[PDB]
Amino acid sequence: ILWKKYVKENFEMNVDECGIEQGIPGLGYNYEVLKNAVIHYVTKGYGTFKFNGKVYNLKQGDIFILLKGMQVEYVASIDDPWEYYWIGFSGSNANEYLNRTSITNSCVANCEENSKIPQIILNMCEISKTYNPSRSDDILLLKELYSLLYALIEEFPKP
Amino acid sequence: LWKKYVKENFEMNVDECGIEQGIPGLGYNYEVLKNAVIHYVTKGYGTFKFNGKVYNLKQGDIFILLKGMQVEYVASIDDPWEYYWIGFSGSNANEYLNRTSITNSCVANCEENSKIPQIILNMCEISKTYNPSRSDDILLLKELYSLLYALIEEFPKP
Ligand SMILES: OC[C@H]1O[C@@H](O[C@H]2[C@H](O)[C@@H](O)[C@H](O)O[C@@H]2CO)[C@H](O)[C@@H](O)[C@H]1O
Ligand SMILES: OC[C@H]1O[C@@H](O[C@H]2[C@H](O)[C@@H](O)[C@H](O)O[C@@H]2CO)[C@H](O)[C@@H](O)[C@H]1O
Repeated sequence: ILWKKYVKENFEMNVDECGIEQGIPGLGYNYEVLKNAVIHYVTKGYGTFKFNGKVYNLKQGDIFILLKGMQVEYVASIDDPWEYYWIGFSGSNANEYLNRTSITNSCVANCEENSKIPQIILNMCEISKTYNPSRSDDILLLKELYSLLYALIEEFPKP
Repeated sequence: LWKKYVKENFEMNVDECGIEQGIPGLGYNYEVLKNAVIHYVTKGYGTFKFNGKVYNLKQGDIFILLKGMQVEYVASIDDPWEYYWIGFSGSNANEYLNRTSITNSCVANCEENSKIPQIILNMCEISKTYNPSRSDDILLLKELYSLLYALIEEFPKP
């Protein structure tokens, strides 16, 4: 329904792509990640995420993150296929900030009831649907990416 | 408050945040060396002089200093201004400044429902207890993107 790809115009902090996908029962993806980092938020239904010999059964409110070099498989459930929203991002600041959160350890997490993460990801995907750089949507998306990385660090801090 | 930060970023950078209560009849007369410095007048009165114009500024006014400007700004004798300032730099910062009309005269008034005052005050508050181990660096960049967005929204080019 949405897969907006942006230019790699920034090297410190960059929004690479925003997407929304309703899974087809029993179908998904099996590949080595090429993109820098892609955070997925499960909005509905059920799917599986497999990485490094572990198989996670994910549901509404779960996050999984893809990082360059990871061999992953993620597949919608046969009975009740997931919908997910994703933010792909890159840059030297982005990668330093990712090292301040525990989520990059296992690459899976659950959003707490009062999490700020869902609203930010949904808002970035909404902006991306009618992206207009002449209306400074580029500034708004970078503001939201900084808010997202701040929220990940606040909710999933390193020891 | 006068917190100076490293020039650690080149696309978008918070250079400094400050708060100054002016001394009656005193101020500054110099060629600006910093990239860009937005000042917000929180109290009182002062004068800003640039390119042969003399502005009488008051609470709610903004003035912006840009590299190369020869400026004089002086607190009023009767009720000296307090001002808050955000110094910033970077290739993104300078592109975004070209999307606003405020860089034409370098003076403006914040309208009643403006988001600018709350952002500038919040950045100066964060800067007072700046702790990078608690990711205050990310928070200040988030607020700088919010500030430049607000300037474009409230002071658009025609
Ligand atoms: O990037 C999130 C996005 O990934 C898609 O999978 C793509 C991937 O983006 C691409 O770099 C790789 O070369 O091929 C994959 C397709 O096998 C997913 O299709 C999409 O649902 C999102 O998860
Ligand atoms: O940068 C805003 C800040 O400027 C101070 O003035 C300094 C200026 O920053 C510095 O670049 C220059 O070399 O010396 C000036 C003092 O003469 C102001 O003092 C301060 O109130 C702010 O306006």
